[PDB]
Formats: sequence, structure tokens, C-alpha cells
Amino acid sequence: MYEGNNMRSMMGTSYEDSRLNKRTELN
Amino acid sequence: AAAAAAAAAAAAAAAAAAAAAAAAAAAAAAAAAAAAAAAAAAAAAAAAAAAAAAA
Amino acid sequence: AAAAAAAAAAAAAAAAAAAAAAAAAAAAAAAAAAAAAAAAAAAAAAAAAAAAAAA
Amino acid sequence: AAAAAAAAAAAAAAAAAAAAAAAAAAAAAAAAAAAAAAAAAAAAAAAAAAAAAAA
Amino acid sequence: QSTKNETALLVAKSAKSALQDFNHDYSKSWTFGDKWDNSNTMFETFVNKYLFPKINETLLIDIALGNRFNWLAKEQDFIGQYSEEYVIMDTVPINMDLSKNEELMLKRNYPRMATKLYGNGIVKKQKFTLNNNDTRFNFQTLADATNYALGVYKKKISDINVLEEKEMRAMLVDYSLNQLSETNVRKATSKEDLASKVFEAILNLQNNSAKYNEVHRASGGAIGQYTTVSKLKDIVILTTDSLKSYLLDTKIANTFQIAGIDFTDHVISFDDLGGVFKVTKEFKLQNQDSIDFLRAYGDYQSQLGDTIPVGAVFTYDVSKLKEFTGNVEEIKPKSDLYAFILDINSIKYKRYTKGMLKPPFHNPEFDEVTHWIHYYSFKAISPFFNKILITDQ
Amino acid sequence: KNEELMLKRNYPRMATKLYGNGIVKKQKFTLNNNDTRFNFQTLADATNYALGVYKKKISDINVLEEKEMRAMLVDYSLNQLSETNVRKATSKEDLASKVFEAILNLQNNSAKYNEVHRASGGAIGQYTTVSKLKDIVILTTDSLKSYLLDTKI
Amino acid sequence: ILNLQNNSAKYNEVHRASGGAIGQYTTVSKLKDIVILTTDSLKSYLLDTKI
Repeated sequence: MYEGNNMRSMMGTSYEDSRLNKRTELN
Repeated sequence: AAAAAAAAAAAAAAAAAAAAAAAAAAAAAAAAAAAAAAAAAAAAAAAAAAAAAAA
Repeated sequence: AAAAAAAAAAAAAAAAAAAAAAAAAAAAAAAAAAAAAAAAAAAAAAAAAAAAAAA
Repeated sequence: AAAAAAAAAAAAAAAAAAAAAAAAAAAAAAAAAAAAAAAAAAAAAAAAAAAAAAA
Repeated sequence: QSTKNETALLVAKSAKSALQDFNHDYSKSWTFGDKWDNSNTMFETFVNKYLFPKINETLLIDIALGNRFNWLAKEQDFIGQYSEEYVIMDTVPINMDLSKNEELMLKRNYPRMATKLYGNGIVKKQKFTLNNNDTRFNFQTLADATNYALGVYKKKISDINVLEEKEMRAMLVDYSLNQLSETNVRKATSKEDLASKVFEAILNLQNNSAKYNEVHRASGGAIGQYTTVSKLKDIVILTTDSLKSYLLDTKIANTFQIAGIDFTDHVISFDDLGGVFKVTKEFKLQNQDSIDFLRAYGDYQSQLGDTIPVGAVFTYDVSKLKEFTGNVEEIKPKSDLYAFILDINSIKYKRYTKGMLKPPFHNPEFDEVTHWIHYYSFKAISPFFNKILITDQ
Repeated sequence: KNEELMLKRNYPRMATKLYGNGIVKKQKFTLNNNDTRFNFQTLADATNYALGVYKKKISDINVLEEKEMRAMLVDYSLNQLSETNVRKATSKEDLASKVFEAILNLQNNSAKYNEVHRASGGAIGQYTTVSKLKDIVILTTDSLKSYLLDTKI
Repeated sequence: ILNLQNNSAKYNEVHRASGGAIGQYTTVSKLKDIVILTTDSLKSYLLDTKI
């Protein structure tokens, strides 16, 4: 809830989950 | 760094007055440490006991 | 609710100073209730009497 | 014409606090004249000596 | 005692836990679940005695932990390593004995100098590591994980503050003991005695004294004198907090004319003046539990066999380890009766925090993000100013 | 040291404590419409009765809540916070000094004064904290409150 | 202080002068002219106890 400087470097964006782009091939 | 005085207060039910002070009793002129002492009464009782032990 | 001090005053002719206070004698360091008590002198006299009664 | 209190200070190395006052020891509740007196401890010691001399 | 409850046996079977599915290179890949009971546990509801319990919130309690010093923090620019300063010593003048021959005015007299060469500071480093696999098995929402990652960063920039605070007070208590040779100590006798003796010592700052300073361990100031006063806008006294409590409830309370005589603005204090430790005898690391105890405080880089130089510190209770007794000594006052007074601009604190954060390192082959923190601190005591210790020695 | 040290993992440590549920509390009351009329001389005072019983049925839960909450504070004071957190006074003026030095203790950077070693991860490691003095509140009797307001102050 | 502002011959030391070895000499002072010299310790004792 509390942000401060929330969107910091790579891990603070890695929990703010990233890029469902590649999924598995059949469906 | 102070004192007090009563000229009353026979030291049976006194609760919150002072500590390390002097509480002048109606007879004994007691002194209030963490427990109350009976200095002048202790002097009179020591004199009476020294008189009684003079047999 | 106060005190006093003398370092004098051998308690023979003192008239109107205080009551329930401490009057430091030239030898004895007395205490002034409605009648004057002799606390440290009483301790010294009780020690001397307990030494004398040790026969 | 004042007083003091310690609830500490076992009276071995105290140098410049007061004279003709009361210095509450950790055990004895001493009194500071030109030399320090031991009033309540003197009462306890006189009681113990009067008990010992009761043979 | 033990328990024959079957769900307690289910909890005790740690072989099916997720921990076994990461320590090993292979595992099960399907789960059949288990019949979870709530009965005869600490987990009963009245109606539905077969559901796994629920957590509604976490809150991430965090405190910010200031410094109490950083108006001392001036900033050099990370170039060079040796800095120093120096004074000229005094020369008492001499009488005119005219019987001496006149050609001594050709002979010379260079002025004398005492320097103090300091040297480099030290750079402090710490790591932390955000996982993407184990740590998100907790944190029922992602918002708690984001607050977690933010709060670990905020407390790992607060701990550096509490660290340099306690090692500053470590350094000047160590300077108070192992330096400051013979004159400027003053033996008090009670918790009210040094209360008088401190402003005995205050107004000794402000007479022209060749004493009270520490010139006699400079470069050229071994033999000779050097006089310096203070200004009272500059003096800093420090002590236990119990002493200033005794001040602020006794002397400025029970007296009657405190319009001018209250020195309490220059009183900084602490709870206790030692949690810090100094190396002697230059040991090494031998035992497993020792460095395991070091892992509890962030010290990862030390292993078994790594030496420890004699000039290091340890900043927390570490002397209770079996490998340090006799080797490690606590910087502390002797008797909980302490008043060390000096002037400001006698201590020198100077750090470099410009390139402080480093870029994060992403490790894909275990999926973590690792951050470093670096800063170059320097601190010392300039020995050319008036100082007085008061303890019970 | 060796240059491959940077790919070593330094996880942060946390220290937890879990809390159970609360208590739902209930009280009921029943008013009558037929024989209640036999005990009033107006309808207005009967309505005053009906409102008075309701506002006392909230006033009682107020007083219940506050005195059970001070009860659990005293329960905590007797049964928790092991010996390092409790200091011992002697006299009634002794704690006047003790509380004055203790409030000045709590607002320094210290790992002491908490009981996080009773929490889960807090057995080893360290946790330092402070207090703001706008956040500290003290809890005594009213007799000791009187002993403050007449003797020292 | 205020022993000094009485007419007295006890407080000078004119007996150490050349022509004034025996005999007395009275003088006083004006409080714009008395200073005391001490060490700092009992100066601080004045600055907490007596004031």
C-alpha cells in the first residue's frame, strides 16, 4: 500500500509482474 | 531534597505522603524510609531495655 | 514542611525557633519536637550503656 | 535550613554534598554532621548489642 | 511430550514440504493433496471444520532510525587518501641578557611544527537479494510483496544510520579511554558529583591552557606546549541518558535561578555507551557456529580461516562467542559514570555517498535481483583541541 | 577476496508473530406493548423509557470494553515482557525518577526495550527501534496520578 | 567582602614598606575596585549553590 519510492529497480518491478507474452504452443 | 511534618498520624494507615523524610508522630516522631523507622521511640525503648538488663 | 540548622545553640535557652525540625547542636545534633529530642546523643548514650552492661 | 536525600551512596567516598543534613544510605539512612552519623544503623546496632548482652 | 493427533502428524511430516522441492535436483511434479482436518487443533471454527485457515492482512512494521550526527557530515569528492593538519608550537619569550656576544643575531631560529597525518577512510558495503521463487509462496497479495521489497530497502538505509551512530560514539569513547593521557581525566565519586564537575570542567575550556589538549602525541609536539581555548558555541558534552535525566529532574528543577546557568543544550546522550568491540591478538576464524552467528547480522563474506586484523570493530555483542574471549574487548565506560566533554570541530566526520546505489544485478539462473550499497566514510579526532573526561577511575 | 563473491545470496531476515480471532459479543432486550402501559402516566415517558434502555444498552458495552481492555493490559504486564524489560522501583517517589529517565531511554536508537526475541525470528539477530514521545503513553492508577499532581509537579 | 569597606588598618600590609615598618595605616575600598581571585572550581560552586 505505501509507495515511498515504490517502482525502483528490477525486483520492485519484478513483483509488479511483467509481460505475459510467450505462452505454450497448443492453446 | 525536602521534609515534612505531621504532629499526628500514628503510622498505621498512612499510604502516600513521602519517602526518606520525617513524620512527626503523636508520640514517637517517626522517620519514613522505604519502611518507616521509629528513631526517638527506638531511643526510648533502648533506654528502657538497658535499664531492664541492669539486673 | 521545612528544616533548620544551627551548628551552635546548646539547647538550654532557645525559645522560639521551630518545632518538628532539626537543631544541630554544638555536640549532639538535637531534634526539636514539642519537646527537644537528642537522637545522635541518644545513640551514643545507648552505645555507652550497652557497653557498660556487658559485664 | 534545608535537607537532601540519596537512597544510594554508601558514605565511603562522598566529598562535598552538605553538612548537618540527612543522607539516606542504601541500608543505613545516615546523617551528615561535621562527621557523618549513623542514626538508624546505631539503633539497630544498639538493639543487637542489647540482645547480645542479655545472657 | 508428543501428540497423536493425525493432522499434527501431517504438519510434522516435513518430507512433503516445498523445501524438499528446491534443495534437490529432482522432485515430484504432481500432488494428490491431503484430507485436512481442523478438529482437536488450534484451528476450529464452529461450522466448517474442514477448511484450511485464512490470513487477512500483514502490515510491515517499519521504523526509520535517524543518525543524530549528520550536521557533521561534510562531503569530500573521493580523490587522494592522505590528509593532515598542523600547528605551530608556542615560544615563551626571553629576557635581554646583553652580555651575550652580538653575532647570535646571525644565527637562526626556525619555527616549530606539529602535524597529524590521518590517512584513508573506509568503504562500507552491503548486499540484499530479492528472490522470485521462494519468497512469493508467502504474500497472499502482490501488494504485500511490493511493500516488502520497499520496506527492506528503507530499513537497509536506516541501519547504516544507526551503524555509523554507534560506531561514532564507539570511536570517541575509545579516544576518551586509550588516549587523553593523564591530566584531563577527572575522578568523580557519585552520580551527583560529576553533575557539578561538568561545569567545573566547563569554564576550564575557556582559560588559556597548554593542557587539556592532546598535542603530546603529534609529530613534532612531543616536547613543548600549545594553548587553545573554546567558545561555548562549540562545546559538546556526552554521557549516559540517566545522567541528563538526573540533571533535568534534579538540578534545573529543585533550584531557583536557572535563567542563565543551564548548559543542557550541549548535552547529547545515549542509553548505553557500549555495544561495540575491539580486536586484540589478531585471531582467525575456525568454528562453524561463529560464522553462522556472523550470518545473522549480514556478515556473509567471512569464512573459516579468514583472519581478523587488530584494528577492526564488531558493533554488536559478539564477545560471547567461544573463539573471541580474551581476543575481543568491549569499548565501554568502566562504571556507568561518564561525562566526556569536548568541542566541536575537534572531531572530523566526512563521507562520500554520491555514487551510493549501484545498478542491480539480475541472476536469471536462480531468478533473483541483488542490490549493493556502498559509501566511503571517514572519521577521526583532531588532537589539537580541549577535551576533558570525567569518570570513576 | 575472490571476484566471484558477488553471486552469493544474502536473503533478508524477518521476525513474525501470529494472532488469533476476536470475540463477537451479543446482548438482547425485549420491550412489551401491553402491560408496560400499566406503569406510566403518559406515552411520552414510556418513550423516554424505551430510549433510555437503548442508550444504556450501548453505554454498558462501552464501559465493558474499556475495563476489559485495561484488564488485558495488566494481564500482559504480569504475564509477558520478561525480566529485561521490567525495571524495579522502591518507593512511590522512586518511580517518579524512573519514568522520567525511562521516557528519555525509549527515544534513542536501541535494540533494547522491545521483546522481539519472544517473536519467531527474533531469537538471533538484532532489531533496533525508537519511539516518538508523541506516541508513548503511560498507564498507572489514579492514586499515582494524584501522587504526581500533588507532590512533584 | 564588606570587611573591606570598613575603616580598618588590618587589611593592608604597609609594615613591609620602607619607612613604615611599625605603626598603622587605615584605608577602605569602594566596590568599583574590589576583585577576587580564585580557581574555577569554587567559582562553579558559587555558580550553582550560592546563586
